Order: sequence, then structure tokens, then C-alpha cells
Amino acid sequence: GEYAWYYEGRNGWWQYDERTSRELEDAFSKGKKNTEMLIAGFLYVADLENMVQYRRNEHGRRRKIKRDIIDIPKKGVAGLRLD
Ligand SMILES: Nc1ncnc2c1ncn2[C@@H]1O[C@H](COP(=O)(O)O)[C@@H](O)[C@H]1O[C@H]1O[C@H](COP(=O)(O)O)[C@@H](O)[C@H]1O
Repeated sequence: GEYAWYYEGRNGWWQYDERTSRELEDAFSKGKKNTEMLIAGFLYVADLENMVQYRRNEHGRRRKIKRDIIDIPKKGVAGLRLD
């Protein structure tokens, strides 16, 4: 039973990078309703009640997030395609 964090792409799921995934897991484990993440130098909000992420300070997409097993189909990790 091993788990990872994922964010929605247009037609699939991407796994979060290792550091961010650990931060999400910490926040989830403490019962936090939300947390902030640094993604490529930009601040994002992870809303753990509604299970969505979005950029903190400027416009962007709302992406679904989920916590699921490692052994699911996925597109890659943090924008780096699996080959
Ligand atoms: N948690 C994250 N980790 C890495 N990159 C991210 C993340 N959140 C946003 N970005 C990137 O930040 C940009 C703006 O996202 P927005 O509007 O939400 O703030 C996007 O390019 C985001 O990257 C995604 O989309 C790419 C295409 O994936 P397809 O739809 O073809 O599956 C792919 O690189 C994928 O990683």
C-alpha cells in the first residue's frame, strides 16, 4: 500500500515531484485544509478540502489533485514525460 500525490493534466494525471509530494503528505497527515507549494519558482496553493491546486498570486488553471497508489497509469512526474 504505497501512495503518491498527483495533479490533473488535460487527459491524465501527473505525479508531483518528490519534494512537493512529501510536503502534501505532511500537510494531509496533520489535517491541514490547505498548504502552499513552490513549483518552478512559482507559489501554488494546494486546497486539501476541495482537492484542487491553483497558482497563488496570478491567474491559472484549477487542477484537480489526488492521493492514490503508485501503481496507476500516469503521464510522468512534474512535467517530465515517462518514456
Ligand atoms: N504541480 C505541478 N508540478 C509541475 N508543474 C506544474 C504543476 N502545476 C502546474 N504546473 C505547470 O505550470 C503550467 C501552468 O499550469 P497552471 O495553469 O495550472 O498554473 C503548466 O504547464 C503545468 O504543467 C502541466 O501541464 C503540462 C501539460 O500537461 P498535459 O495537459 O499535456 O497533460 C505539463 O508540463 C504538466 O506538468
